[PDB]
Amino acid sequence: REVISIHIGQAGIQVGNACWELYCLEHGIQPDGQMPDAFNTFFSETGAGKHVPRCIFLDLEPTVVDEVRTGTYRQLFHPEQLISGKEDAANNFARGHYTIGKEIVDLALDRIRKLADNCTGLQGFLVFNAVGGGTGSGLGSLLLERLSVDYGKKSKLGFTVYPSPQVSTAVVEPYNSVLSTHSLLEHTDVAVMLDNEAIYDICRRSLDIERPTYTNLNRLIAQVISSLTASLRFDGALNVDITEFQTNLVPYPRIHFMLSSYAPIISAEKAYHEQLSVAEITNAAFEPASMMVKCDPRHGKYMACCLMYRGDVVPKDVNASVATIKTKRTIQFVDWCPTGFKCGINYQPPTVVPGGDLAKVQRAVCMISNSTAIGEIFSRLDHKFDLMYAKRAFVHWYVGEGMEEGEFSEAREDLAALEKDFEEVGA
Amino acid sequence: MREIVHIQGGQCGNQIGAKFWEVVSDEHGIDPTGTYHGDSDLQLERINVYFNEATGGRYVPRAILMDLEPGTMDSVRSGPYGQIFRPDNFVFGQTGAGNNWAKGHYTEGAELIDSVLDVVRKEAESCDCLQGFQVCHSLGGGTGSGMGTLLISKIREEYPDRMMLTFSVVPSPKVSDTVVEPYNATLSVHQLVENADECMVLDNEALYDICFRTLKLTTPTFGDLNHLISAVMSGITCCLRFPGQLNADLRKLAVNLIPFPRLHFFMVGFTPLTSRGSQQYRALTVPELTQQMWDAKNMMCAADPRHGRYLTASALFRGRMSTKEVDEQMLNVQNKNSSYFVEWIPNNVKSSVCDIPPKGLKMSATFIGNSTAIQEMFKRVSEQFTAMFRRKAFLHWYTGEGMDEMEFTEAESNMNDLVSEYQQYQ
Amino acid sequence: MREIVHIQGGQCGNQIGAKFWEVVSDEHGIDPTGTYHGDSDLQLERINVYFNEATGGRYVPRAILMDLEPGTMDSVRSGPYGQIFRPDNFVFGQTGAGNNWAKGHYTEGAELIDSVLDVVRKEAESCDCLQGFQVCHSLGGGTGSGMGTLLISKIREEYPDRMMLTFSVVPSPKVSDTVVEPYNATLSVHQLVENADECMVLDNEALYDICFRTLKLTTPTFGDLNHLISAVMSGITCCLRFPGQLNADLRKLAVNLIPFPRLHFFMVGFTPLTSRGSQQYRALTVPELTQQMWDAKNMMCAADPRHGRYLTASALFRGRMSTKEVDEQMLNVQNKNSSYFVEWIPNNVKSSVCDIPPKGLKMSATFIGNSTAIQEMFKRVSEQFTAMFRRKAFLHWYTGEGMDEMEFTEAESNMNDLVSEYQQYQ
Amino acid sequence: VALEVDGATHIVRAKLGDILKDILGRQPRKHELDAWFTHLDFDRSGVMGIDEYIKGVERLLEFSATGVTPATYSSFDTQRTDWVRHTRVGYEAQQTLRGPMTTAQEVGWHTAKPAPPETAQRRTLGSTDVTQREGHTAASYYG
Amino acid sequence: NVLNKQRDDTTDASRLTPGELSEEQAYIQQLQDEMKQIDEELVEAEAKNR
Amino acid sequence: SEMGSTLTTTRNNMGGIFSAKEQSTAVQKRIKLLENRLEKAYVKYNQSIT
Ligand SMILES: Nc1nc2c(ncn2[C@@H]2O[C@H](COP(=O)(O)OP(=O)(O)OP(=O)(O)O)[C@@H](O)[C@H]2O)c(=O)[nH]1
Ligand SMILES: Nc1nc2c(ncn2[C@@H]2O[C@H](COP(=O)(O)OP(=O)(O)O)[C@@H](O)[C@H]2O)c(=O)[nH]1
Ligand SMILES: Nc1nc2c(ncn2[C@@H]2O[C@H](COP(=O)(O)OP(=O)(O)O)[C@@H](O)[C@H]2O)c(=O)[nH]1
Ligand SMILES: [Mg+2]
Repeated sequence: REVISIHIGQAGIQVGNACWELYCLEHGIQPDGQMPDAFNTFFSETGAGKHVPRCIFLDLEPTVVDEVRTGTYRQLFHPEQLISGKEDAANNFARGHYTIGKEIVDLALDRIRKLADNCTGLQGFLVFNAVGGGTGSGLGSLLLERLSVDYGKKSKLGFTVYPSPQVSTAVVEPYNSVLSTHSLLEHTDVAVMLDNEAIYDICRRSLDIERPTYTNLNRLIAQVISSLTASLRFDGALNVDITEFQTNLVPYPRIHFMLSSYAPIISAEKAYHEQLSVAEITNAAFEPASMMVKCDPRHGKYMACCLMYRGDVVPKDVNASVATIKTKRTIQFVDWCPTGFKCGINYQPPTVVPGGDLAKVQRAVCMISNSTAIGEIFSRLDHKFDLMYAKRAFVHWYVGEGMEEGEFSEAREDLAALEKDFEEVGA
Repeated sequence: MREIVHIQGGQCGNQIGAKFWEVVSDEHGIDPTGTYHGDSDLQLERINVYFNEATGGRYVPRAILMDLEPGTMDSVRSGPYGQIFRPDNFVFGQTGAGNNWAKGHYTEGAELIDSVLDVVRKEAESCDCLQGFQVCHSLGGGTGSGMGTLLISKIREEYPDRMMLTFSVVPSPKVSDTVVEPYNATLSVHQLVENADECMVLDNEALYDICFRTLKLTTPTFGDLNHLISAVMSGITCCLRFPGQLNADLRKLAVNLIPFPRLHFFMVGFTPLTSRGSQQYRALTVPELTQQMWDAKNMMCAADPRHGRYLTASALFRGRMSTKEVDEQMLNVQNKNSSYFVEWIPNNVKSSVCDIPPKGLKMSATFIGNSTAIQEMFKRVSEQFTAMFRRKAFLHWYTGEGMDEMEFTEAESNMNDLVSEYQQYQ
Repeated sequence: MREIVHIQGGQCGNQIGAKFWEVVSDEHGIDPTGTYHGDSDLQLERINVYFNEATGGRYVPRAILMDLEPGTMDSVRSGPYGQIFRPDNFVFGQTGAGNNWAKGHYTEGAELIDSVLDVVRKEAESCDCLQGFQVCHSLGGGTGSGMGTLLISKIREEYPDRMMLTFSVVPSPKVSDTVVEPYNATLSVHQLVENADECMVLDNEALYDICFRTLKLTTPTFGDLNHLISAVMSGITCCLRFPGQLNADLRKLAVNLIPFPRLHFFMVGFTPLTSRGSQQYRALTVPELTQQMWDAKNMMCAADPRHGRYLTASALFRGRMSTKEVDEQMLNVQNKNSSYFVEWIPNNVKSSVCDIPPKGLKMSATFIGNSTAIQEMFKRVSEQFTAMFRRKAFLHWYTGEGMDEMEFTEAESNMNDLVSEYQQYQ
Repeated sequence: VALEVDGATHIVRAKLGDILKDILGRQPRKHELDAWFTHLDFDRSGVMGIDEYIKGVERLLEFSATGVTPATYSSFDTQRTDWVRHTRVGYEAQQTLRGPMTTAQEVGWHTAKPAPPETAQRRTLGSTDVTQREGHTAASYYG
Repeated sequence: NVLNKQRDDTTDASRLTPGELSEEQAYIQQLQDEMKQIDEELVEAEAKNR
Repeated sequence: SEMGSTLTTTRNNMGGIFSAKEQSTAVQKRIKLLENRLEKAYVKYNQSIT
């Protein structure tokens, strides 16, 4: 059972720079590449005493890629696997989807092909991107499209990074977001939203780091990814593979946009003091003060929920805790399902990274649910897309790259149709 | 002589069977390396019912593991009594169904079931006189329920004269693991009602409740639950393996428990189950065992037996006991709880005695009651299925695979007339 | 054959019962580990009355502990002879009553008493022929008096044909520990006259004066008083556990002492009670026992019997004695003090002899007198009830729970007509 | 022999002042007597044990020998971020200062010194198996 | 912003309020009626025994 | 101010946060107790009939 991970864009490979740091410390692999079978799902063992990850970093600008080539992990990543274009897409969907993708996507796909043929029991793909930028959105959609053509039936876990409502760094990200979704609908099977503002709030409230950089954000994102693949890597009391989210969390072929959350995010001094058990983290994983996407699920009604558990946890009390959640009335479920959960228990506790702000914790929870608050997020972005497109702002950049207004109009109405779908299913 | 083959489907089936072969091997005195090291000659006389001779005192179990992910198989080979299974019996796929009944019944079954049918056909032809087959699996999972279900159908059309036992756990809403529990349980039940000879309905809910109340444990891991279920399976099958003053084989119990061909869903109970603190403060009498047997809190299903009437019930006693005390105790229970028994059948109680107790005890008993309270559980599941199917939730991961809608409607109809006829006979 | 279930309620009941089980186990020769260590076979044929054999020489008491605070249960389990109780018999709440009779009768009873009832029902049917129940509790506290009161009511309406003893300490103005002592005592007495078969009144004041003069103790901790009470209870039931020349069972004492179904409150005494410094200067003969027995400073209630008249009285003797000397002694003490006895009843004294003295003594006795002087203690309580009730002090912590004022008026009315008929029959 | 303890290793705890005076040979000053008293124990039991007296004396020797500065921060901002992170001052005021500066330091000033072994048993209400699991409870009745 | 916070809190407090459980009340009612029926049946059977 | 007033009124009407769960558990406990009493009554009655 193997799964390969591709990283697209500036944010993607920085997330990878934290993910692979976490995986190597988990499986006891030094950055030089050799240990001093659980690893077999991520690192293929070439020759003698050398494991090389099942990943491709790719970008259009060579700055962050060769920062990796010259960083500490020079020996770990295959020299060919890192892929770098010559010039950036520059926050331009059309440029990164029709002008430069036409040069880079063939080399990328003809590389993942030989990575898959190296693989034997491929579970699926998982992609890392942010849709606010140009490279991640444009050729991310192009790469996903041709992957769906090449394999199709295999699952694709998309861990995207959407722009926050109020805290934001770009200007044309509404155009890029809308245009990226329009293909993220019918290409991704399972798509997980990660917003930066909610992670800033978590690091401010729980981790009490008043000045967080991108390193800390990517650190606990890697914690989330590692927590939902730990079932594949290590055996537990009740394990769950990558195909189960496909069934257990997606009630309709176009409703797949999962909130994520994690608990306990606890610093070094708050562990040796709080008494940790399963009931309180099962609670704490459900407050909006600990979600990874700034939205209010109090407004929404849950469709399904998945609970990953790591560490010292028995099936009894996790069952009792989920019973308490089901019987509480401050949150409500949809009538379209009475059975709204899927547990999962793995034995190995979450590892700690040197310099990381989290502590050695006995047990932790990764919640992945699906609700209608995401339908509220899309409308919130749709509003500020209309605001800028009503005045035809910034359109000349995309038309100059070679596109038209037809795809703007049809992406706009596609998001409206999706809005109809959530308000319909929420009924 | 009489023979019982073992088939384990799904992750729950594998671990349950692991504990089952541990406890049976212990009962016959064979060490975890597979050699006999026991004392009494009585154990050697009836090991062909569950074993085959390999080489130099090596006995292999007549068991076929079946799954779709190697994590189960590794967990089986890791623990003790894991190096006694024949590696050829480790028939095992590669992809994984992922809680999808259609994936476990139409796509992956088409390529795994020829292989499992080949190995079970080899194991059945290798022995002389089959008594029946014995399948342990779940009704919530995909690779367990669906694949085992098709296997049951293929086996029944092939060998229609041999008995069949199915130990199947049923999901409860209070202990709710996966989301498509009703979509899988309804379909599997729809096939079991026409294929299996009888079923032993289980759930983790009653097991957790029993460990809370009677055992008073702190951390009830899956090991103890599977240890309980294994104790039940050793109790139901003890009559063949050991001579007693009154024997009752599988067909004997079936004809004494099933009055109508569709009325073959049982609930089970096991005794004595006492805490270690109160283990020495008590005695071991037949009334002490009987009160723990007929307690409503000791059933291994989430169906209150006082909400209905028993159609029939059976008790399998193990240990040197007095048949007169056994019979008068059954008479006392049938008199005192006279409303909980059906009227148009007198003497609703079957009993049997074996002269070898399970190891570690003085005297034990296994209860198998065919009540009418199971209709509560089926309503409890069917209402969920109708709630989802009314609005077509989760439907397309099944429809887009080859199943169609009338299969779900048929499973509803079969659930509906089954609960109707249970209500009728109540 | 004849069986006694023992029930301990509240803090006073638990500590007294704990010392009581020590005394009984010593009399029957069972070591604190629960095994037999006696020498005479006379202790062997009459342990079914108080114990149940578990597994090869392990005898567990037939007792039920009942309270609301874990402090008392741990003080029970910490002390010697504290590990012999069956841990299933420790039915036990968590929040605490707190001297609130309403909390002991309406709030916490509603969730604890069904459970204690199931435990006592199982223990009652564990034995074949019930003789009666034996309940030790207080009358001032909440968790002891109120809850034990409800338990008596439930038992009396479940098993109406069996006897029932209750030993209850009563409040006094000098030793006045609880402030709502009258509010608890009046309601408990009001229920005990309608449910209990007979009650044996105790109090700490009389026990204090006894260990002052007779025992000459300097620091009489509670262990010694409970040791006296325990010696009394064992003296009561000596006749069922041992053979004698004149056996007097529980029902035999009741029918001899209760002339009218509301006159069943006895005052109790014990003898010999001589100091360690004076045991050498005394004699051991029945007149020496008797002339200490009838002494008013030996009674265990705060009611001077020479302030009223005796209705009936009873003596239970233990040891090798002469029955002629017993009867002529009772005859002389009734003829000499003729005015203090009632006139319209000849032969006001029931006597009995048993052939086994307690360990440490050669000859002992127990005095149970049904005197009319107890109406002074009841007036002493009822006047305090009316004093607080005139201006509704402390009333709302009962009122605001569900109990109404009419219960208090009923309770006071019954106490008043009860002392009226004591006075009337005097 | 009335205390029924081997007395050869025991001094009467009231002799601590005179022992300090004989150790110094000169006189004890206020800052010397303060340190002596705060590092040894003088409050709970009149009897003394040599090993307890040694355990205290070791800490006293260290305290006299070395000094940790109480100024562990030279930058208010860094100190403040530690305060918001709830990371606490590593050093101990008892080791750092001679006497307490404020009343709360005076409140907690004596906790450090090693306690004398309790000369008697302690009565503590401790939970038991019957209370913990075996004993019947309302929660058990309801499941 | 503060108005939105207070509005959310109001709707939460509205969600928390009740304790109706009507189907459980009906189950309780039928159980009590069955208990009454069985009690009168019990006293009748005792009369028949006499 | 209007939302504050309505918030205070709803907070006064909800009677506390643990109130709903206390009520639900009380109903469940009553159900269990009634069912047990009913079973005991059936036992008594069948003893009478035998
Ligand atoms: N969570 C997180 N988000 C990041 C990180 N780095 C960049 N982003 C997000 O990326 C978005 C912009 O896209 P970038 O990743 O910076 O660049 P790009 O996606 O490659 O697009 P181009 O700049 O045109 O190449 C911003 O909205 C950021 O929020 C990161 O390290 N962590
Ligand atoms: N008693 C017991 N039940 C289990 C165990 N593992 C899983 N289950 C139950 O099995 C159900 C899910 O079955 P699953 O493992 O997904 O079956 P499969 O995927 O088809 O192999 C859950 O409701 C669990 O309660 C176990 O080790 N012991
Ligand atoms: N003889 C004796 N009397 C006791 C003991 N403990 C309490 N009492 C008496 O009980 C009365 C109060 O009863 P209480 O302990 O409050 O009963 P409860 O709290 O309901 O269990 C006081 O007047 C005490 O004199 C004991 O250990 N021995
Ligand atoms: Mg970029």
